Amino acid sequence: QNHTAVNTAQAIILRDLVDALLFEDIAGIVSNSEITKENGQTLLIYERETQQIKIPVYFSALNMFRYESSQPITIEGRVSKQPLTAAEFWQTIANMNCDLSHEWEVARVEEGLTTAATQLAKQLSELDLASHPFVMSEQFASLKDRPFHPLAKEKRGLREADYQVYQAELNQSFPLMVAAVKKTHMIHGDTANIDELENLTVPIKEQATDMLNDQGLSIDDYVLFPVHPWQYQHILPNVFATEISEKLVVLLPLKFGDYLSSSSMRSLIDIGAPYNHVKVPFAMQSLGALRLTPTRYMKNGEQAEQLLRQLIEKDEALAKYVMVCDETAWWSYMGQDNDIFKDQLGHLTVQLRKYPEVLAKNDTQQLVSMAALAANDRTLYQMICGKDNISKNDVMTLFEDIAQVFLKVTLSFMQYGALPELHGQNILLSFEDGRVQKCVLRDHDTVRIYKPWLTAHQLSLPKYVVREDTPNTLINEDLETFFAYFQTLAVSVNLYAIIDAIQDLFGVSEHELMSLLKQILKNEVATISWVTTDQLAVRHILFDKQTWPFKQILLPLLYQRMPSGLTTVPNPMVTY
Ligand SMILES: Nc1ncnc2c1ncn2[C@@H]1O[C@H](COP(=O)(O)O)[C@@H](O)[C@H]1O
Repeated sequence: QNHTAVNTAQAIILRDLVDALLFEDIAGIVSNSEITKENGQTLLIYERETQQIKIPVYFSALNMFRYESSQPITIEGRVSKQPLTAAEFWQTIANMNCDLSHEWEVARVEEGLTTAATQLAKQLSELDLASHPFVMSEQFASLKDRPFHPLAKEKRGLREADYQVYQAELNQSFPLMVAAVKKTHMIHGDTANIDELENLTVPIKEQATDMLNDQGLSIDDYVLFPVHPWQYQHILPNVFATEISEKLVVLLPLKFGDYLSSSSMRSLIDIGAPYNHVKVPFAMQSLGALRLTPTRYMKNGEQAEQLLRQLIEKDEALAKYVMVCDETAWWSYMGQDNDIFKDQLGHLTVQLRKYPEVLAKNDTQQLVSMAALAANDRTLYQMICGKDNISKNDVMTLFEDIAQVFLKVTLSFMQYGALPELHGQNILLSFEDGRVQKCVLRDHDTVRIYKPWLTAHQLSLPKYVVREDTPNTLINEDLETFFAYFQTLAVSVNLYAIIDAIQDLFGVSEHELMSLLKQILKNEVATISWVTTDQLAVRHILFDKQTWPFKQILLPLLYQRMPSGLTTVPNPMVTY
């Protein structure tokens, strides 16, 4: 057992837990503590019931307190000289708030923190970096996962053997499996060519044909769907119990191909075609939510991808930098009722993601997800810069370049009333000679829209399949809500996680990196032709307003038996 990897992994889950508690002010850890200073070190004194915690803190570039992770936390009465685990600190906080703990899921958060530390230790210990740079960058994005989130590495439903095979970090390949779906009971994308799906499963077509013939069924009546081996074993026999009885779905115990997981365990990589990914259902619980893409989201992603391509034609900045993944080739089960809203449909789908050909025929450019750059590891920075000897001025110049192209592209989209979900996992940067050449968008199912701006530019609204006269996350009814998903995902999570990584790796101040980010944002907002009636509101929300919205990730996990939530935190752009 690698004891260095266990201690390193335990310290990462503790740091993410304490920071996540401080950002959301869980049990008044900030608001009901006193700021003091013992021997040049700022401390939160959290006193409650009869216990006391001393947290070493520093005022971060988000204008909130963060855990000074170099210094140890002091719990009054704890005589143990060993490092604090995240599970122990959580248990201490829960026992200090007996009134609150009642209505929280204390038991499984404690278990999830233990799992997160165990599985991350495994992945640090047995990290096997792939030879292909894009596959390798996806391993680092998977290793880091959702930043400032202590339960990110917990994958509920996965047994210990499932972690070993499906986690991208360990570099183990696995086959796909087959389910015959009757042609009468399925739909597909408007421009989805069946030839491409047939090409996927063609090696086992003859074996599948024989298996159906030993059952009184004909392959001419069915379409062969790839199924994830976990989805195949644990989910499909139950969710399609009646459909399997009626011979509408047939689970063929076939195995074909050789697939690695990406940053997502749903989007799979064939090493023979590493820019042609296969997305399949994997009904497990990541970040407290059941990882399930409903069939209507793929129909929405088709309408969204269509809008994104119109803005790339229209805008000068988007034409230069932005490319998008083709996700139009998708197939899904469809019950005889023709109710696309049914949750069942999401468990039996297949979606082909074609990355731009320009990249796949360029072996010199390195495709790196912005999630991968948040990983506390030199590998990707040394590859991009082209040297081990990375100076302070090198990485600052590199961050300025990433922040300039990202914030220009993001705000250039937003002026028209369109906002892709731009956390680190959905956007990739094409690096060449240490500079950002291109941005590559993927997962287009959550492109948010502001109708008044789309109407002002005379753009057709995406024909989103949504519940009739009911509010949803896709259509934002005011500018505060529209800019919230930029302020949270793009700046406070994505860009700040890259700042957090660069500080850990190269010792550059996060304050100097935030000043660099702040100035780029001011330059972009000033030079974009906003709808003139709303220009003052854009400036107010970002720069002048005393609060920013913050996406809640811990408090939902305490409430779930998955609630959505924004709360107010201080404006990082404000100096006060
Ligand atoms: N904001 C985020 N930043 C980084 N990684 C994320 C973020 N949100 C989700 N992810 C990860 O990326 C994956 C998203 O793809 P999927 O799980 O297939 O829906 C999940 O497995 C998450 O662990």
